[PDB]
Amino acid sequence: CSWNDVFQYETNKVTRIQSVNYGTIKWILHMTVFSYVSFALMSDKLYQRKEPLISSVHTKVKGVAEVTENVTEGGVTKLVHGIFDTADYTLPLQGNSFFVMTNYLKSEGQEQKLCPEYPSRGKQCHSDQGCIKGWMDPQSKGIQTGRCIPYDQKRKTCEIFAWCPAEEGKEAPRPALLRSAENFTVLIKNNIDFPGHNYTTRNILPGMNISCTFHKTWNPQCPIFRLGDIFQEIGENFTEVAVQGGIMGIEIYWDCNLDSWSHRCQPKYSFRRLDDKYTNESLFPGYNFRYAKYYKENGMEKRTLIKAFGVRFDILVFGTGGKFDIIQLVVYIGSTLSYFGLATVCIDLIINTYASTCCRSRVYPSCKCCEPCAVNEYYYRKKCEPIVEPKPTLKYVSFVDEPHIWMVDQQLLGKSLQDVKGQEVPRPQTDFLELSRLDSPDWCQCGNCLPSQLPENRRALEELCCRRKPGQCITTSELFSKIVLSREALQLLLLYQEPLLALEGEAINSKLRHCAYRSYATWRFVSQDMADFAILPSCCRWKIRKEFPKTQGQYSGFKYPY
Amino acid sequence: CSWNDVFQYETNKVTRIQSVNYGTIKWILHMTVFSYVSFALMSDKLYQRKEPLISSVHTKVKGVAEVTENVTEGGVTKLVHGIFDTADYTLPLQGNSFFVMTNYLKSEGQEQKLCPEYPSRGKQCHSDQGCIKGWMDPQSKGIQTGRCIPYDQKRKTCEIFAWCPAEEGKEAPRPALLRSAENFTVLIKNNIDFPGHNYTTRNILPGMNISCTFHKTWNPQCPIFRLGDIFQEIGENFTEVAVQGGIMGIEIYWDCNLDSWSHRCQPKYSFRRLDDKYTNESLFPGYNFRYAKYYKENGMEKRTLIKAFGVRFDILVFGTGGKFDIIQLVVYIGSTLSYFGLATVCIDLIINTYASTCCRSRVYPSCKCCEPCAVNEYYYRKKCEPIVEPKPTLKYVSFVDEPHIWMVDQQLLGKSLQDVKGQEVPRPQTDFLELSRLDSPDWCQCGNCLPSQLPENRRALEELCCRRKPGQCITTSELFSKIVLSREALQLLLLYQEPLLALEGEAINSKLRHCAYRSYATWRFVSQDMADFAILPSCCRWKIRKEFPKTQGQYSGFKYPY
Amino acid sequence: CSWNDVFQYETNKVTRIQSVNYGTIKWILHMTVFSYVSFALMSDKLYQRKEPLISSVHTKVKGVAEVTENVTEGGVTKLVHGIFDTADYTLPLQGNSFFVMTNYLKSEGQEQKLCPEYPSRGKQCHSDQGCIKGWMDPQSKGIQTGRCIPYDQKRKTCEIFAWCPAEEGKEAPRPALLRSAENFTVLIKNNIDFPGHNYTTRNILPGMNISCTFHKTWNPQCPIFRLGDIFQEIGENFTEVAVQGGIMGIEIYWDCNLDSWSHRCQPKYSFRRLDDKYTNESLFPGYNFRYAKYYKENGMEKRTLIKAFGVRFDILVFGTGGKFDIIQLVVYIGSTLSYFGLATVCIDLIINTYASTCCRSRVYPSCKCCEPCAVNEYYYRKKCEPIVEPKPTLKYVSFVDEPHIWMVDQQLLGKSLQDVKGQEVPRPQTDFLELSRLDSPDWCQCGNCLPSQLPENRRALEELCCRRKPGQCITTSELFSKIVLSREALQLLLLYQEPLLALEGEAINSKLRHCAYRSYATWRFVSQDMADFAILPSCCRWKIRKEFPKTQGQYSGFKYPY
Ligand SMILES: Nc1ncnc2c1ncn2[C@@H]1O[C@H](COP(=O)(O)OP(=O)(O)OP(=O)(O)O)[C@@H](O)[C@H]1O
Ligand SMILES: Nc1ncnc2c1ncn2[C@@H]1O[C@H](COP(=O)(O)OP(=O)(O)OP(=O)(O)O)[C@@H](O)[C@H]1O
Ligand SMILES: Nc1ncnc2c1ncn2[C@@H]1O[C@H](COP(=O)(O)OP(=O)(O)OP(=O)(O)O)[C@@H](O)[C@H]1O
Ligand SMILES: *[C@@H]1O[C@H](CO)[C@@H](O[C@@H]2O[C@H](CO)[C@@H](O)[C@H](O)[C@H]2NC(C)=O)[C@H](O)[C@H]1NC(C)=O
Ligand SMILES: *[C@@H]1O[C@H](CO)[C@@H](O[C@@H]2O[C@H](CO)[C@@H](O)[C@H](O)[C@H]2NC(C)=O)[C@H](O)[C@H]1NC(C)=O
Ligand SMILES: *[C@@H]1O[C@H](CO)[C@@H](O[C@@H]2O[C@H](CO)[C@@H](O)[C@H](O)[C@H]2NC(C)=O)[C@H](O)[C@H]1NC(C)=O
Ligand SMILES: Nc1nc2c(ncn2[C@@H]2O[C@H](COP(=O)(O)OP(=O)(O)O)[C@@H](O)[C@H]2O)c(=O)[nH]1
Ligand SMILES: Nc1nc2c(ncn2[C@@H]2O[C@H](COP(=O)(O)OP(=O)(O)O)[C@@H](O)[C@H]2O)c(=O)[nH]1
Ligand SMILES: Nc1nc2c(ncn2[C@@H]2O[C@H](COP(=O)(O)OP(=O)(O)O)[C@@H](O)[C@H]2O)c(=O)[nH]1
Ligand SMILES: *C(=O)CCCCCCCCCCCCCCC
Ligand SMILES: *C(=O)CCCCCCCCCCCCCCC
Ligand SMILES: *C(=O)CCCCCCCCCCCCCCC
Ligand SMILES: *[C@@H]1O[C@H](CO)[C@@H](O)[C@H](O)[C@H]1NC(C)=O
Ligand SMILES: *[C@@H]1O[C@H](CO)[C@@H](O)[C@H](O)[C@H]1NC(C)=O
Ligand SMILES: *[C@@H]1O[C@H](CO)[C@@H](O)[C@H](O)[C@H]1NC(C)=O
Ligand SMILES: [Zn+2]
Ligand SMILES: [Zn+2]
Ligand SMILES: [Zn+2]
Ligand SMILES: [Zn+2]
Ligand SMILES: [Zn+2]
Ligand SMILES: [Zn+2]
Repeated sequence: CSWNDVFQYETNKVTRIQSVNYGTIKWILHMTVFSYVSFALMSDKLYQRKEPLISSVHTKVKGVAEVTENVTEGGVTKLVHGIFDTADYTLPLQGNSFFVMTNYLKSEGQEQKLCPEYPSRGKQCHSDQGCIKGWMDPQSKGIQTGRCIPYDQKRKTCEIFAWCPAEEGKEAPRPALLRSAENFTVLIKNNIDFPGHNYTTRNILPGMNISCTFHKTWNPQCPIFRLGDIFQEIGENFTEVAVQGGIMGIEIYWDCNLDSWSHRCQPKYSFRRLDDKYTNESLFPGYNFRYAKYYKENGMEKRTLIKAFGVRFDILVFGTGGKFDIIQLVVYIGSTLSYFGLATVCIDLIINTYASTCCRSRVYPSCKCCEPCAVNEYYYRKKCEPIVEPKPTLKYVSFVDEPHIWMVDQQLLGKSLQDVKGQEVPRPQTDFLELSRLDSPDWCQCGNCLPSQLPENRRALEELCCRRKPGQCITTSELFSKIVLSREALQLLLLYQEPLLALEGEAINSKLRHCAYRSYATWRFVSQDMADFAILPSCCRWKIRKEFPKTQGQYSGFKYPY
Repeated sequence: CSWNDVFQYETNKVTRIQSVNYGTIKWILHMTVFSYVSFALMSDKLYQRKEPLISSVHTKVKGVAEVTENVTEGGVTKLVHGIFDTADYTLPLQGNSFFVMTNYLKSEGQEQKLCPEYPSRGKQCHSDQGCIKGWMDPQSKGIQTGRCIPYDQKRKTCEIFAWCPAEEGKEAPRPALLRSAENFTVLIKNNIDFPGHNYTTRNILPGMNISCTFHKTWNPQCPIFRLGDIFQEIGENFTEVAVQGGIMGIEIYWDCNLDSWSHRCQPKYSFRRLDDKYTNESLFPGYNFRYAKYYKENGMEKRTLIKAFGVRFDILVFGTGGKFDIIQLVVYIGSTLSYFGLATVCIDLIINTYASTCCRSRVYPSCKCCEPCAVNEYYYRKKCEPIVEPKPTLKYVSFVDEPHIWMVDQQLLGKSLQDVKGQEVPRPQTDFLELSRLDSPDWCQCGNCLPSQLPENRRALEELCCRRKPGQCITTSELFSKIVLSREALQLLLLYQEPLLALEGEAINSKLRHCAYRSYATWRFVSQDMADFAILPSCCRWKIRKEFPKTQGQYSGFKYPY
Repeated sequence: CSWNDVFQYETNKVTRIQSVNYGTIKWILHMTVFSYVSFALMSDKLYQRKEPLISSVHTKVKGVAEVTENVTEGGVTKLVHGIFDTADYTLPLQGNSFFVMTNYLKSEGQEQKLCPEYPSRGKQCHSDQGCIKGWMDPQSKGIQTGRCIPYDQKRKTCEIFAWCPAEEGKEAPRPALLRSAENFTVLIKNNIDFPGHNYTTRNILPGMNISCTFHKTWNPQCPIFRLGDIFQEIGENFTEVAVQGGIMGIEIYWDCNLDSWSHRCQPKYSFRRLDDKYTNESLFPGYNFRYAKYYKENGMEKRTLIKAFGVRFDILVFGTGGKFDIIQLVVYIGSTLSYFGLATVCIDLIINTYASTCCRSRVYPSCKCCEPCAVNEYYYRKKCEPIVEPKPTLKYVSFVDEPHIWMVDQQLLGKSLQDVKGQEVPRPQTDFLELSRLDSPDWCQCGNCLPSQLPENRRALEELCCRRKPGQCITTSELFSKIVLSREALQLLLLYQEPLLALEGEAINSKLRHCAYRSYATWRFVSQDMADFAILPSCCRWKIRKEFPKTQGQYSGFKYPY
């Protein structure tokens, strides 16, 4: 590795075509790609740096309801009138989610003692020996005891040490008690912060009347909601959900750009139902949970249990805030360049397809409209230089009677040449700038061939004739003796390379002979690549040998050039 | 398709330039790109596979406070001394967030009954008929009834069935009761898990003194905090926030690499305020909520209601853990390759710009410093081979008096040729390796042109002259008769392709005549691509025709080659 | 900017190689890349648009337990038998997480008053002057007062205004009270929604027996779990965790494709422990908290405090739903194209490596197996066209005695030429299609050189000789006088370009002389690029000058061509 090898810059080589069709196609594709990427950049705001948000939600529910119920306690039933305020139908969860009671089922006066279990469907027992001591299972309000007692006249149930009077499995009461909760109100206060952009805002703005209510079109940016409207917008019925509660969800979409020329950051409110739309025959249809209020009277602990059915609103906050940024632009321009190669790849594909040489056969005479596209063939000739790898089996042969050249890339295995065939190939056209300057063996149709002198193993390659059919030989013409066998022209060609060589040298003869071989190939096999592997016939070879003979040893043959 | 077509590998063709400037530019750009990508890989740790974390947080607040307040109950007021412990100013939320009370406002002795409403601002009523029965609205503590009663001497308000004595709307008491909460302490225990890397850890380490407090510099990794310092770090005031509570937020950043040579995983604590910086005249400035304690005495249900103002800390855990991975390296090396094309594209752009041929006119003589950059023009000649598509309208004309060639890609519409002009173009230089080998019509300035014999529609194309101005003809020279009209040289050129054709053939004459046309084009239009579409003048054409005449039919004209 | 310069389409230029090895390598690499991308597309389902989920969880725990404990109140101890039901060991959290009590430690009969503090380890005090009034610290149940009192006979402690009888710091009681909670049951109801795909579903399906239990293999899709099995699957022990509680975690993985031909969406349940694996000597091992139950009797407020140790389950729901989408396919096909260049880059690298020209020296004779790979050199000759930039220092020299050409890109600084050396370079081969056509100064070894006439500063460049060693001159041959000094051939070469120039012109001589210089270069420096910068010796120069002399002024020298 030398210093001169470090400064070498390597550059691709191209060809330029002046055509209206390809130019129009190229510019159309470039313009539409530019339009697409610009539209995407302007729509999606890819020039902006986007960042997620940090949210904080606070909720306040308001409303009152009345209830009238035949309540039981100590075996005494009586109609009681009660009121439910905010502190009674809500629990202090203090988060994004909040709860609202719509129906309840309570049992009061409970105290820890022995009592019979309420006989449910299939829990009857009229045998004191059937029960088992200290056995617990789900759907059981207590621990079982070996004894037995009657729950009522003509009723027999197992004893249990638990809270008594034990709660009895009841379905939810329909119509609900707190169906009036369809008229309650909510207030949702959301503060959102983009830290990276250093922006903070809130859904509430100055001047809003607090006696407002959210409507989809009338008053959209009023954070106060009505619990009936949330179900009305979707199509659900609150009076049916109240009996067996169900989960609801609110979504607050924040999408805005923190640019001075376009600064609108407002929340969009949406609603969704997360629970399954349950019906009769469903398995687990309702949302419910139990909770107790403890107390004591006359030195004895007691509780009041409440199974509460009610909705649950799961607030969901998601968004992204964008602001102008310069590096994202550069990142996008870096990506567009790969897309910009469509015209190049498409037009190259069109050329390579239309230069197949099969279209001239059938599709062109059939259609009769795509004729001038044959022009593309010319482009291929000015774009693709086809070659072939050199190998010892590579040979070329030309016959004067035929117009084309025959390549041979196969071993002989003793067979005589010109009896084996190979893929045809056409000869190239001569550079006209220089052209303007001006008895016998069985395998010879020429009559003038000679047998080979090489060994019996390698001589079959030398078996050849100038003409494949009989009638004429190449060496009988005059151009042959003018070009090849002219000693003066060959001496001139040798002087053109080495002008100071001596013409009286003894070993000069062979030198001339070598040139004569090339002087044949260039006549027939024009290309130097095709001429290095060309093989002369026997007649021309032995003519040249008799004009330029060797005496010391036997003649050699086709030596591999490398 | 063919088998020989499947093994064909297609390779791009390039040119190699030995220049110090381009080499230095190339290597500079390569080195700086390498430096940038290596710096990015080392800084961002892109060689690592990253994974998010799974967190579990637990909190414990500790501290005590005293309160002295004139409490009311049953119309009896008296000064009472009370204590607030951990179980009193907190609620069992059991999550990431937790709550602390800083101010309260309570009403005790409530019972469900009829009572008057407390007259708020604008809720006075001195008319029994004005009220409506069975009406509910927000900001109302109960259901209204048609009756009316006096709340006090000289006071008249509406009756309601609700909890009595009904709570009266008051502002938050200032100074706050639990301002002492600025000295309470917190303990935060966070456990994090990276499942994919299988790494579990915790913020607490062995040996930390439990009698520590968080400081930004003194003792950073002490998870115990002080509620006053959290506000003091930001610049807030706890005494002003205690009156109307506000939300606070703690952030715990985990960023660490699970590599054996670099293993430091420690949390970073940060603070932020999620609520708005509220002040006077704001609408909804305070965090608060209501909760109730139920009980009963002498067989009657009662409750104690508490409107609580306090802060709410929202703990936020975000992080990512990285560990060494081999495939990410490969993915990054795969991406660098597209970036590495900067030198190529930039230098090619420089060449294409400096080879515009306009710089030689104005900018070079003006600046007088970018002269040697004209060298780049040569590179263009060795890089871009320009061509033109063949079409029937395509024609080339050359006049001996002018030095350049005239292209014509436009229809004639009956106009005589050489009266219409087209874009100039220079002739290519001859391959010197071969060059070293050695009355009249109105539209002719040459005096030797002849009229055309083609039809009247298509003959105007043949109208031409050798010279555009008068004075001389081409056929008067000697090189003309040496090259074209020499029967021997043309016969030799025919033998060079088909050495066995007979010179006695009657149809050979026309053959020779065809060659003569090419022998003119190659003399003037050197390139074969240009020579195939060249057009001879009339004088030379008819000279060639008289030397090689036809008798059977009329002569044809310029046939399209393909 | 011309119009014709807008329709110019630029196309890369290539060379096509016919080789079995490179074709096989190309197709192998293409097929394996195709296989890889297809396998990735089928495995990762990249043909689908994926979307995250929106989840809603609801829990219900069931089970009962009994406790027998020597409970204390008012200095009276007695054995008490209690029961714990669903409302007694759970708290209404109503979220993803839920809590279960496994151990408790309670203190009842508390009332706000003055009492002594329980003497802990190191909190003794036998001196009334040591205490301080109005001092609060953590680990203290109340505010300290200056007075002192005895907690018991032979015990002295500080007085405090707080809840009395004050709770005493105790360790967790082992064995736990609610170890029976290993046999409780849970029910988890999860509803998921994919909005974009518009698909709602639930883990529960019709027909499941509600008397089921989750098993990893037997009954996987039974959402009922047993709290002992959750620990048993991992390897933990519930009885050891129940004393000092710890956090557990459930994970629900939804991975499914919403395609009609493949529609299976079922949850996978997994378990994990989020808390640390704690043992003896650890610092903060347990999850616990405190909560109180308030009441009043005989007109006096009271509370019962409970320190609860228990587990906390943190349900975690993550997943992604996929459905078929057409644009993602196009996006993937767009990405594969960059990958497809492997064969091209690899084979070009192989060619550029094997064409280094160093392999022929050492590695080939050593290995003796990679000989035919030398063939690749030929490809390089058909691919890379090496050139050199023109500059005023660039010169070329050739000596007939040597076979190669010497490049010189260095300033002389007054030194005589042919005494300075430069990098060698071989001469290119002649186009054989045209080749078939047919006293003295100190620094001259030729004997025929002349001194220079240029100024003393610039004449050293002209100092040169044809032969580097003595014995022969070039101008003594016959080819020299046949090519260069032949007035007729030069006149013909001039007529070949400008056929109408007059041979009687006085200024024609110099013209011929100029041509003679070129007629030397093409003889020795075959390329036109190398010939434009070639420099003649003195002997040939002055021979040409004597055959074509100038009389008016002194002869100039080598002028820069551009
Ligand atoms: N769901 C709600 N529906 C209607 N009005 C509400 C609602 N929630 C709060 N408000 C009213 O809007 C205003 C803002 O409530 P905010 O909590 O900020 O003040 P407040 O004095 O603490 O409320 P409160 O009436 O409970 O004392 C109050 O006048 C309040 O009466
Ligand atoms: N905010 C806090 N400030 C100061 N010390 C604390 C705080 N929280 C907990 N601790 C102390 O740090 C240690 C760890 O608390 P941990 O809950 O693990 O044990 P503990 O004995 O159950 O707590 P305790 O009985 O005091 O309620 C305890 O000694 C505890 O007193
Ligand atoms: N952990 C659980 N273990 C066993 N069974 C349960 C469990 N949770 C609920 N169930 C049973 O499965 C069914 C579904 O419970 P669901 O809440 O939907 O109805 P429910 O009548 O309100 O339940 P219950 O009144 O017994 O509390 C019920 O029969 C219920 O008894
Ligand atoms: C919405 O569903 C509720 C059920 O909760 C419907 O309530 C019934 O309405 C019909 C009127 O068609 C009355 O005849 C019934 O008396 C109502 N049920 C009860 C229990 O009172 C309600 O009708 C539905 N919405 C509308 C607009 O009808
Ligand atoms: C922080 O804000 C509080 C208000 O809550 C300030 O409290 C007052 O401090 C001034 C001293 O400048 C006293 O004169 C007032 O008596 C304080 N207010 C009350 C109600 O007592 C406090 O001053 C502020 N911080 C500092 C350092 O002054
Ligand atoms: C799981 O851990 C528990 C500890 O909570 C072990 O309980 C002990 O089990 C051994 C049996 O090897 C008994 O001798 C002890 O009496 C048990 N401890 C108590 C307090 O009763 C339990 O053994 C462990 N699991 C197994 C399978 O042994
Ligand atoms: N293309 C081609 N080259 C040949 C042929 N015959 C000989 N050559 C070359 O000519 C040389 C051998 O010629 P030859 O008559 O045997 O003389 P020798 O070397 O003294 O035996 C070698 O350099 C061969 O490469 C032929 O038939 N075709
Ligand atoms: N480039 C060029 N080719 C010509 C011109 N004239 C004739 N040719 C070719 O010469 C042939 C016609 O020659 P022509 O004298 O008409 O003989 P004809 O074919 O017997 O009528 C055709 O192959 C033409 O393509 C010309 O003016 N310029
Ligand atoms: N490559 C090369 N070109 C030369 C050389 N000498 C002269 N030229 C060219 O020939 C012209 C000068 O020839 P010269 O004998 O000085 O005649 P002058 O122009 O009347 O002075 C210029 O155009 C030179 O570029 C030489 O030695 N080598
Ligand atoms: C001549 O030899 C016949 C041409 C053979 C080349 C065939 C090229 C086929 C190209 C098809 C590509 C279509 C575009 C598909 C994009 C997804
Ligand atoms: C000769 O014909 C004049 C040259 C015309 C080509 C002009 C090319 C302009 C290229 C500008 C590119 C600047 C870099 C922009 C990167 C974002
Ligand atoms: C001839 O002058 C010698 C050839 C010099 C070229 C050396 C090219 C080395 C290429 C190494 C690339 C290996 C693959 C690495 C992939 C990560
Ligand atoms: C605000 O709107 C409400 C409801 O629409 C109505 O009372 C009135 O238009 C406004 N009230 C006040 C107080 O501004
Ligand atoms: C630990 O630090 C604390 C507070 O700084 C101090 O009491 C002492 O330096 C250490 N205490 C113990 C018990 O190690
Ligand atoms: C369902 O399964 C349970 C438990 O395996 C068992 O009682 C029985 O196989 C089925 N019971 C019912 C009621 O379908
Ligand atoms: Zn023969
Ligand atoms: Zn023959
Ligand atoms: Zn004329
Ligand atoms: Zn003329
Ligand atoms: Zn000399
Ligand atoms: Zn000499």
